Amino acid sequence: MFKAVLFDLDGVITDTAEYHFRAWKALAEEIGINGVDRQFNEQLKGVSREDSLQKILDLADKKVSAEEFKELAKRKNDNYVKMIQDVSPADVYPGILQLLKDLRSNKIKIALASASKNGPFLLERMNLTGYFDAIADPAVAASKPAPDIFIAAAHAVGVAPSESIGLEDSQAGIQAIKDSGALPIGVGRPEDLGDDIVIVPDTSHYTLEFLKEVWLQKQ
Ligand SMILES: O=P(O)(O)O[C@H]1O[C@H](CO)[C@H](O)[C@H](O)[C@H]1O
Ligand SMILES: [Mg+2]
Repeated sequence: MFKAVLFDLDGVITDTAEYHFRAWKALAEEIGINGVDRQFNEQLKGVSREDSLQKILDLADKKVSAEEFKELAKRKNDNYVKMIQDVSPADVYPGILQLLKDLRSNKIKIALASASKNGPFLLERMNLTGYFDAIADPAVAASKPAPDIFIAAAHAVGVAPSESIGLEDSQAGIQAIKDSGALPIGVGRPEDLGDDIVIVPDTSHYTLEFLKEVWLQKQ
């Protein structure tokens, strides 16, 4: 009965949240900020580029000019873009490709609900572009935890958020799905994502049949 699945990209479709963390940590360290560790990174996962830089600057109460802000965000993006040039279809997380094929087979809409402006490039690297019905443009969207990206993804495929399931690996993204009206299914540790939603240990658990059951049970 759900008519759409709204996929986050980084950390759900492939291991790209890890490279974003590495590049942000590298950027932070260059400007003398050392607090970007894996614990702090849980607050940055799924957050847009500019909002992530601001969260990093805030950690140390540092202020930069509008021109230095743009230079810093660009430097980090340049590093990250270099890091992902070799991303291949072998990097698609287990179960994701089969889920995309089964959702297609059952006429269920597929949308990307990513904050990443590098999303289209990554889907191309992974030969996944053709499995997506729409990509919610991040460029008309407020950063997660705001529900904006998930609301935009659902409507990009002509479905209401209430008729959709959202898949996420981050604290900000889970909250975004929750406020969108869509049903969240997290992937990761219960210590990071919480105990109130349905959570799976790895993406191999994201099957069409599991998604149908979670949906049957929300009722
Ligand atoms: O727009 P990007 O720089 O490609 O991606 C932006 O959003 C993604 C969402 O996973 C990450 O939070 C990344 O650190 C951030 O910079
Ligand atoms: Mg993510």
